Formats: sequence, C-alpha cells, structure tokens
Amino acid sequence: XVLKEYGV
Amino acid sequence: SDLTAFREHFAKAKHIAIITGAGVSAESGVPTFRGPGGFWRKWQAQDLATPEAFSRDPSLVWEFYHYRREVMRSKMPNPAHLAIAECEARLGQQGRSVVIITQNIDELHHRAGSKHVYEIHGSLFKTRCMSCGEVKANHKSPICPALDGKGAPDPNTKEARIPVELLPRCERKSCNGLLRPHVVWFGETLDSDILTAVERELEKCDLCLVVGTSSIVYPAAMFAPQVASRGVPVAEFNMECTPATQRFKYHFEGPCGSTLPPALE
Ligand SMILES: [Zn+2]
Repeated sequence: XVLKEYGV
Repeated sequence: SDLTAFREHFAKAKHIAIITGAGVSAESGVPTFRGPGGFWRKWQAQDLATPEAFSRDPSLVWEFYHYRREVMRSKMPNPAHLAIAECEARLGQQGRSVVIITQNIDELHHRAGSKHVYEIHGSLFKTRCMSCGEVKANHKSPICPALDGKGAPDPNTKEARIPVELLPRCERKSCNGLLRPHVVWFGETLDSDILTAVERELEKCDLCLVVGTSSIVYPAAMFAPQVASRGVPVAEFNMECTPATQRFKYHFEGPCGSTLPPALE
C-alpha cells in the first residue's frame, strides 16, 4: 500500500 | 495558458476530477503545522502525527488533534471550496459528474456542500477504534470530557497527561477500545479501497483540476500521469511560479479563492 508521501 | 482555452474544455467536460491540496485549506486559515514556524508547542506535525508518537504519548497526540478539531469551529470554507461545490451541484443537474479527491482532513469541502468527495488522508472528524476497528463520525466538542479546555498551543502549556482510560473510548460497551483519529499518519499506507475508487474516477474523467498543490508532487503525482496519458487536459490552480520559457499548459497562478470561482462559473 502507498506510504503516505512516499515516505519523504 | 489562457482562461478561454480552459473554459472551452470546461463547457464540454462531462466528468471532472478535482484534486485538492493543502493550499486550499490554507486559504481558509487552517494551520498545517509543517515547515516554517508552524509549531504546536515544541513540536510540528512530523513529530506528533505518527503511530509511535501515539503509542508513546496518546494524551499529547490527542491534545494536538483536539486543538485542531476546535480551531475548525472558527475557520470557514473559502470561495474555492464553494465554487467547487456549487459547480458539482450545477453540473450534476445537467448529468455531469464532479468528484473531489482531497489530501485535506478538515471537511471544508463537505461544509461547502460538496457530496462526491474522497478524503484520502481521512478526516479530523472521524475516529477509529484501536480494538474493533470501527470508523465513526465525530463532531463532538469537546470529543471527550477529559480534553475540555486542553490542547493549548503555547510552548509553555503543561501537558494534560490524561490517563488512557479517560481519553476517547469506543461507545460499543463490550469493547471500550481507545479511539484514534481516523487519519493517515506518517509511516502508514493509504486505503487500497479508496485508491481503487479514485483510479476508476480518474479513468472516467475528461478534465482534471489540481487545486492548491501541483501535479509533480504527492498526491497528484500518483494519478495525473494516468489522465495525462489519455490526452485529458490538466489545469493547475496554485500559488507557484512557472519558468519564463517553459509555460505549463493550463496553470493559473494565484490564490485558489480568486482564480477558481471565475474559472468554474
Ligand atoms: Zn471498539
């Protein structure tokens, strides 16, 4: 699932 | 980039998707708590908006989320929010869809009368139960008694250090689980069900608006490539400059509340 803000 | 060019597309468009970022909530005066000087006490959102923070100090995080639930009582939708809502309504009557896909959690779109909305980061006014997982709406002020008059933003303010049992609990009595905000923290993933839906909506759409953020950055960057690869026009309305030479197709620089309402009339 998609890390919110891709992580950074 | 031209307004008339945009309006000609707008006239013909049957399925419009509007992606909204922080800029539009900022124009209503809702603080982001990120970057330059947006501090709540000693901390920023980066620090408090995480699973770890909540696990470590659920009082402190709930003070943060309580303060933010209460500041919304005085912040109202700006004209961008309303222009969008009134557009959705007007177009709907004509059999023309308008969906909002928002990163914002303040429900300002809902408050302006938008109906077809996807809150991809959740909402300040929903709780999730840490035991049974139940998601429920919550606009109560204060959310629980223990937090009444708490959450003060001064670096001084003494921590409320509320016992976990007195923080918001799950009203289904067999459960009594600790509630958390139904929001997407840093280090968490998005809802696959919501993205699947959004994917379907962006595949339908024949005009896409980005408002208060840009296509190049999260979250628009997930989805704009899809719509753009179909030849669908993308119109940005935000406050960022465009290089002298490399003019963006439909980029309407300036605050959403000014730029958007004449675009959508
Ligand atoms: Zn529960």
